[PDB]
Amino acid sequence: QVQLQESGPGLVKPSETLSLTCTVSGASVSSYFWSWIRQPAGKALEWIGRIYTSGNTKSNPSLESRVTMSLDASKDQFSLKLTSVTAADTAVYYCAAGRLDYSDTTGYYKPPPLDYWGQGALVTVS
Amino acid sequence: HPVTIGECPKYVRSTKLRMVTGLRNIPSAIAGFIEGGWTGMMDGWYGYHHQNEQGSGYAADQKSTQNAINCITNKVNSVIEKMNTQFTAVGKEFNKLEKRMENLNKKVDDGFLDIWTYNAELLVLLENERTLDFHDSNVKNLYEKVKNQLRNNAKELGNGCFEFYHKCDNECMESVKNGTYDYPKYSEESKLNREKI
Amino acid sequence: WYGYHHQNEQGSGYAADQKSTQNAINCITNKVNSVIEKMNTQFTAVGKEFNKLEKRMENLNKKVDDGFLDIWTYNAELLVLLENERTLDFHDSNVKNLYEKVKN
Amino acid sequence: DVVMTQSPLSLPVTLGQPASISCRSSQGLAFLDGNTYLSWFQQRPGQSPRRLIYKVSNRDSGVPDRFSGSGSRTDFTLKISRVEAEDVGVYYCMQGTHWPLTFGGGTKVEIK
Amino acid sequence: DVVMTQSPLSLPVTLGQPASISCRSSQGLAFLDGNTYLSWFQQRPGQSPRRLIYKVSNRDSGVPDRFSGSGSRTDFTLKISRVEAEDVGVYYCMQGTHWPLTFGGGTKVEIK
Amino acid sequence: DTICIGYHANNSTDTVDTVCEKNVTVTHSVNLLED
Ligand SMILES: *[C@@H]1O[C@H](CO)[C@@H](O)[C@H](O)[C@H]1NC(C)=O
Ligand SMILES: *[C@@H]1O[C@H](CO)[C@@H](O)[C@H](O)[C@H]1NC(C)=O
Ligand SMILES: *[C@@H]1O[C@H](CO)[C@@H](O)[C@H](O)[C@H]1NC(C)=O
Repeated sequence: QVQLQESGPGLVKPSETLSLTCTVSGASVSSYFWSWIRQPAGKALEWIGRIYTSGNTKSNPSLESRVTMSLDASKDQFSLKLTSVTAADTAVYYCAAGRLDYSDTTGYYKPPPLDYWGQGALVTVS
Repeated sequence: HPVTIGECPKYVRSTKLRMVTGLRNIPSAIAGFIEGGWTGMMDGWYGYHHQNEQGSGYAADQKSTQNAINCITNKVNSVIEKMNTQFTAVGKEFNKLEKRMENLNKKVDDGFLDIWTYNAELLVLLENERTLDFHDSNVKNLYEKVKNQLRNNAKELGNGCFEFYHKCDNECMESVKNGTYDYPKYSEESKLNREKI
Repeated sequence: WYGYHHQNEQGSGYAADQKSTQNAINCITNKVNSVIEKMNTQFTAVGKEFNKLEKRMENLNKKVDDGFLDIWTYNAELLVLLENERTLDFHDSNVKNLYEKVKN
Repeated sequence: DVVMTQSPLSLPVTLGQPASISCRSSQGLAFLDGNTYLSWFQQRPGQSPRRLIYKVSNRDSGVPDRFSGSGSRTDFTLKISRVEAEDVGVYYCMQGTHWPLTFGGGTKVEIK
Repeated sequence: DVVMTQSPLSLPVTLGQPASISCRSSQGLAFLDGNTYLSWFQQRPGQSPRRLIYKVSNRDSGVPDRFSGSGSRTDFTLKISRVEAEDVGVYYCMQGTHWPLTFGGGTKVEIK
Repeated sequence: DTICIGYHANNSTDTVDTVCEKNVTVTHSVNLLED
């Protein structure tokens, strides 16, 4: 059973840096693509970016300058770092995992699959 | 079969229609593109191999592979959306005294099929050659870029490889990998080792 | 088709590169056989007769016969014009590869 | 990016009746490996999204057989043969061929 | 290489009757100079081979007029209008376009 | 201290046809014919 859990601070002041951690239990971190998805209240889902174990982060063109993701295999933790926060960044955040095949060369150059979702964490900026 | 009902593909009298989306498979002291390709790279289509004192490893170039994949994807969707395919025919019957109409209908039906078969085969055999030449050009541009960055710091062995005169560690290799390799800090030792030889 | 010319102390003479010429001849032969077999030709028609009160089918038959001919003429001329330019560029590329090899 | 358009926004259906949601793309979604990569997702009220359809026709494990999706080129459709009380929520279409990953607007299903 | 197939293997014919041998190739035999280069040979028992037909239609000097060959693309045929007692032996076809040089299987002609 | 530039290869037996050469081995290919 692959279970994903999110933890983070609910409230951040403007112009600070927001950090979330998605603790993963039940499976290794090396076998999955890891992605972050945010959703505003009563609006559409928005994709932020993805990371694999060796290390590359491909993020949405609009949020490219202010995003930073990392992953640690010792504690099995996936992190987000969003800088220069604004009141438009109030959202529910989900962490998603997709399957990685090492023989598939082309799979690194398309958007990753989204298989196991997470519970989501609410972040308001005030 | 030529008689179709619904949204159906276009009928051709061809046995094989396969289109290239990858490289030429030339297997095989790690050398460059003149000797052949490398089986041990599974990160990307184009890339580098470094061998130094700390270790030996392979890496892939993300930008060139991503641009090639984008052009090949556009090529595939151009082939698919160019030939819109829809209900074609159901067939007609004629009696014993309308033989001329039957022969005219057969002439129309057998004249369109030849044109569409010829067009499909020409499209496949031209796009395959364009894809292969595009791959060879991309490898040549990476070789020229690495040569232009290194200049006189490293010597050419031919065979798509460079030997560093100075001592070049992992950050030194990543500097010429990601496009920011500053000349002067390694110039003096390379001048000494070049002039001593 | 391609080769070398040398002048030295002992003498002067021409030569020829027999692998590059072979490969070029092998591709041009493949282009000839692609042009021949790809657009295969066969028995086509004998013609039809209509009386004074089937003018519409006579015009339709003439329309079909005159619409296929323009397409085939356009296809043949376009194929010849493209293959000639590909052949010429292929020859110049082969000469450049020999020059680069002797340089290297 | 690549724009997804869904129709309709709200589709009220009665228990035991079929329903259909349509998703349309600005570009063709075929990839060079030979696949299309369009997914259909479900969101219940006050819960995380879960996936229903992966690729054009394939259906995920644990998904009921009443969910069937099909389509090609630029138009795709998700169909529900029988609508129950566990079919409430918002449905989305997603593409995974071109960068970046784009989601649909969302279609809400209400029971009449 | 290029595989050449001859038909039939044995063709028994009566005196004064025509005979035909067919040769087929895997590839097209056209060259970039504009010719085909296929040849037909006769071999008598206990003797060296001699040439009958060079190219598709041209006939060698000293060959009788009863030997006529024609063909195109991938199918070729040698025909004998009148069969005499000096027409016994094994007949072969070669191609001279592609490397390497390939010969046919051979067709034996016997008199009934 | 050696850096080289090359490309990717595998064990595929897929073959295509071009204008100069026939039966050319490629790493990946797409079939456009349904049978
Ligand atoms: C290239 O890599 C070096 C590390 O060797 C890094 O310091 C530098 O910022 C990189 N350049 C770019 C443009 O990312
Ligand atoms: C290449 O090797 C892998 C090893 O697992 C195998 O699965 C694959 O089928 C091979 N490819 C071909 C074309 O046989
Ligand atoms: C190409 O390969 C196929 C499959 O083995 C074979 O039937 C055909 O004769 C080959 N053609 C050539 C020109 O080698």
